[PDB]
Amino acid sequence: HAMMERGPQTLKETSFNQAYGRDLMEAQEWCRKYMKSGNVKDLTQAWDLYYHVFRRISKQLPQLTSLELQYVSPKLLMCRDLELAVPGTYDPNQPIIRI
Amino acid sequence: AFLDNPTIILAHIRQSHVTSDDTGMCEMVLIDHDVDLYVYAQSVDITSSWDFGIRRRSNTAQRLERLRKERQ
Amino acid sequence: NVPLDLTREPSDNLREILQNVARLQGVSNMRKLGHLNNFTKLLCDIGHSEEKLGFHYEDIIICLRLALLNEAKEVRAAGLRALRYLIQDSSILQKVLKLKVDYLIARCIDIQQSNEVERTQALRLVRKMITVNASLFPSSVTNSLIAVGNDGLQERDRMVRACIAIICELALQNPEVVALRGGLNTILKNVIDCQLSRINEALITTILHLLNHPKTRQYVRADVELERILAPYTDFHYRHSPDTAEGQLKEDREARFLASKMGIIATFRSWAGIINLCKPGNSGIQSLIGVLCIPNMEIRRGLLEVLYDIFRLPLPVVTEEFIEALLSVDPGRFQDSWRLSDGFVAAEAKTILPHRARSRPDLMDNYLALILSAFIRNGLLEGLVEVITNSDDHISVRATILLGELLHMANTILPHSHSHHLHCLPTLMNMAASFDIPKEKRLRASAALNCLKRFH
Amino acid sequence: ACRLYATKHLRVLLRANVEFFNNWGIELLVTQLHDKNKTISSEALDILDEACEDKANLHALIQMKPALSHLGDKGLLLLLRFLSIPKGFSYLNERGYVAKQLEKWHREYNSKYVDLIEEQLNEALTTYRKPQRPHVYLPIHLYGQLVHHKTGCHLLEVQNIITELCRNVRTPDLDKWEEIKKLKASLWALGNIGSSNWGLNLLQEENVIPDILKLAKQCEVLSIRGTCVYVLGLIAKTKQGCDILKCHNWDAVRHSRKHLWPVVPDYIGLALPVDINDIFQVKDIPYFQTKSFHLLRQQMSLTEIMNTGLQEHTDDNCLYCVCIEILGFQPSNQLSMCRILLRKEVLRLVINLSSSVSTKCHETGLLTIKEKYPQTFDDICLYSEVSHLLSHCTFRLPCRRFIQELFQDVQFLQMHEEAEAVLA
Repeated sequence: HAMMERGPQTLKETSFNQAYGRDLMEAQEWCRKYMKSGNVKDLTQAWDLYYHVFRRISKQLPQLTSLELQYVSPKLLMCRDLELAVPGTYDPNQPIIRI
Repeated sequence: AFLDNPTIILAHIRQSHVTSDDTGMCEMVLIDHDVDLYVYAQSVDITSSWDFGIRRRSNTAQRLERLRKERQ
Repeated sequence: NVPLDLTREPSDNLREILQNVARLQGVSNMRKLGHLNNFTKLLCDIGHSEEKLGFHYEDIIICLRLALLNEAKEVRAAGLRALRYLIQDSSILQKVLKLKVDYLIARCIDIQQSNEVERTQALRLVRKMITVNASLFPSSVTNSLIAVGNDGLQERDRMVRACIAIICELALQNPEVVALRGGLNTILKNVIDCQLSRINEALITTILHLLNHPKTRQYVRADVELERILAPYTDFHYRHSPDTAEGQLKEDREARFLASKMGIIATFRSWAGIINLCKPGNSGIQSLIGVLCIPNMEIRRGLLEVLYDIFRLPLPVVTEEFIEALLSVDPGRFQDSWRLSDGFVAAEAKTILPHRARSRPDLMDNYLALILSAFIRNGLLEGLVEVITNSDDHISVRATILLGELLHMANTILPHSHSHHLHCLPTLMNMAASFDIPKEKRLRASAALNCLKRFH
Repeated sequence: ACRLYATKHLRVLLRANVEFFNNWGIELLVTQLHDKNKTISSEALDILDEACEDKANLHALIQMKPALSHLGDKGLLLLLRFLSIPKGFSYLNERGYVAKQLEKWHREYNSKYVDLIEEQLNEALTTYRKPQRPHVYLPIHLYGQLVHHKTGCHLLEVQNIITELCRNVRTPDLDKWEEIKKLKASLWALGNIGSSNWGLNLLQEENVIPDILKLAKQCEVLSIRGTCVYVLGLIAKTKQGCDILKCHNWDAVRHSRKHLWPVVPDYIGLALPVDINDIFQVKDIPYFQTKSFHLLRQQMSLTEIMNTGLQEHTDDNCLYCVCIEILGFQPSNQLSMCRILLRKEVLRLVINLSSSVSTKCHETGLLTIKEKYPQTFDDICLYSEVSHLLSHCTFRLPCRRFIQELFQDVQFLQMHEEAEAVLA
């Protein structure tokens, strides 16, 4: 909840928010309502909400097969050069190979 | 591009639901007697009832019946 | 089954109702149907007022509600017939509802045991009570109706559409309860699962109206409710329902796409939709255009339909060659009604020769100019050029035709200042003369420009 | 059929610009105005109205003056288009036709104009059908036609109609629908009356154009937002009005429709803000959502624990305890202690069933408690509370009608016999 409230930053996260955010926020409302007044009647709703979200999400995980960078995170494909060496391959005695 | 006052919205809803439904059930419920602002003999509404009865089971029961006999 | 109608109404109804309750014993159910029908007749023909009625209303309603406990369904139906005739002033209904008859009507709503003549009476009783006073509507009935309207479609109940009709009708008077029990999301999800035109647009008009009044605007959240409807395009894998049959999946996708497309073209008609969907923030309309420039082969052929029938353009036939698609949408194309038998001349003369007005306003062009400017602001042409360049031919022809038609509309209804720099076509022309890019883009852009000229 | 085909066969005779149509086409039209079919009369009215946008045609119409008052409001507005020229305005004045119309416009028909125009628009673009692109034109309104000949200015100001609409627009209510309605009607009237060079003079004194600009970019109601753009595009029909608007950063079209390729070195009503998002400012509003036993479940199970009666039961919220005051019912009876623990067990179970995380197992648990003690389900206090929870929980449909039908066949002797006792 803390991380989602800073706002989606790319199209994929934006679409996820567009689909699920109402549920994900109102479940939080119910859980805060519970921790205010201890009564399982409140958290029953929040758990039902969360579990409905789980059933919805779990139906599509297997189909996930490929990712297009321009949809997933836009900053990466706009590098075209950098200063970093290829991670993990770097020795003190050989000139570096930049990504 | 002007649908603001409730009157036109209600009329649009009622006409759309009565005309375009596959089963008449909804429009059987969508009668406009309800008045608002002649409830004469039943707004010539007139029916009664009409049948043949007694009592079958429930959706469950078989459930309850079958489990009760197996558990006995 | 005892018609007298000429006696003391107090004694008449008193003995009638006493024999009707019958200590719940020693009286048949069909003769109870009789007694109820005679009761309904007596309220129909006799003016109802306590002084000449000789009784309070409390004993009357208490006597009526006991008819809802017996096994006979038609007894409950007749009880409903009576109860609707009791509700006459707000005082009456509030005395009735302080008595916990709401829970009884609630049981009656949700049974669905092959009894389709009773709940209809219950629903029309609910419409009567909301008409007379929805400001005192109970919550239990609200919860029952939302429950049937949420997951009634999977169990093939034939009263879900009537139910959503009821909830929309009630939404106008008391959005507090509907929001607290969370109905508006239920309604919204229900706009995606209805392929019929008129019902869909009527439904969406409800929430569109709800975005006007400040009181109404306080009831609805910021960025989760309305822009939901454009879900199946902004998502690559949208799963609307948890429990679905595996035997059909794609047909689900076509149904979902048709529903969402019609909802989208519905919401761009009302002012509330237009203003809300184009806020200076990261509104959904920016998201739609941003999606347009991802290489997904069917999505880019999902959006173009929406664009055409937003602008009320004639679609071209799908084809790999430009010049055929050009003729396919010529305004001088033959029309079936123009044959001898049908409309021989006058109808065709309506289309081909131009109108005689020289100074009349024609607001329709005004609306189209507004929408066009709205799209121009958010860099629509950039995505159009992107699709024209990097895609398949089946889609390139469609995008090129759209671009040409929009440009022709531009210098026709658009004021000069907003139309003096668009027609320069910066991005396409710039790519057209780059000598370092791969040659495919260059030549296809050249051909695109040729097609645009011939179109004009 | 021959009626209709011949009569609508005159659009080609009009739209193709035939030689001297006014000589005979108009007389034939007026003769056909009298025919039997209402539909054919209506279409003849339509074609004649389409024709009368040519001044020579209207003059050759005013050579012979028929009676249109026997037809509907369509003929009414058609006759109201006569007011464009004093040559004919003088003829119409003789029987006081002006004051007999103008008052009835001010009182009743001005409100009808907005209704009929939104009717036309909804039929055009909303698929309404009150019981491919259309062409929507503004119906002819009196206040617009009077301002045409520079003397209707006096004939109008005799009532000082300006002041009521203008102090209406300065101080609108914007609460419910009739304020909105008459406010829209006033807006449309203003847009119409601003449509001449002369009318501009009689409207510029109040300096209300800034008021309309204020409304178009700082108001509340979005329908009024659209109407503001419409009326402001309306007042942009004349060059002087366009000069007025350009001072406030609003573009407009400066050419007519006569040639579809106009060179920039009487127009069509049109106005746009220079930066379109300017009118898209909306003030946001905060959302209105601003405002024991289950721990025993660890060691204490059904088998060993079995060998007010409710937690959440009060004198209210009981289907029997509520009637006790109003009808003097008997106090609730106390029967057989072994049941109360069962009562709270079943209510805890159904509350757990509210989560619906594993509905079937809890379903089986209540079913077992049911058939083991089938007669326990007669208590009313439990029944009222489960009804209350169904009024205050979120249940999937199967569990909901399940829990409802689990109390299907019950008797409740106590209420019924007490009630038939207290009845008489």
